[PDB]
Amino acid sequence: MQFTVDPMTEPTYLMLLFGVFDQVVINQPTRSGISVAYLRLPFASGSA
Amino acid sequence: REETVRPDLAASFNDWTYDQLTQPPGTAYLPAPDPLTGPTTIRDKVLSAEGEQLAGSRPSVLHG
Repeated sequence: MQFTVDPMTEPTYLMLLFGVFDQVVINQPTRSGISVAYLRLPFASGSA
Repeated sequence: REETVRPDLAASFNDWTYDQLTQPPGTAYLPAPDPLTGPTTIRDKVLSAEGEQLAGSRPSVLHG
């Protein structure tokens, strides 16, 4: 995608946001045995 | 008391080999299991490659 914004006089950013899910499961199976598994979707951050 | 001196320790006096000595106790040799067959080894390569980032683990049999 591409934008055509009004020209300002000093440089700016473009805060683009992508709607994703961002989920956390967390379980305690044993005393002092805490463990999570993060999974955000589609822009996952855990590949091989 | 000197009637029971077990007379093949006196034969090899100061020359005792391994079968005449009291050893520290311990079991025989069992081979080490395959670390591929660990409970969380392959599934960490599968659940992460689905897109997850993992952190956390279950304590061992010794609880540490």
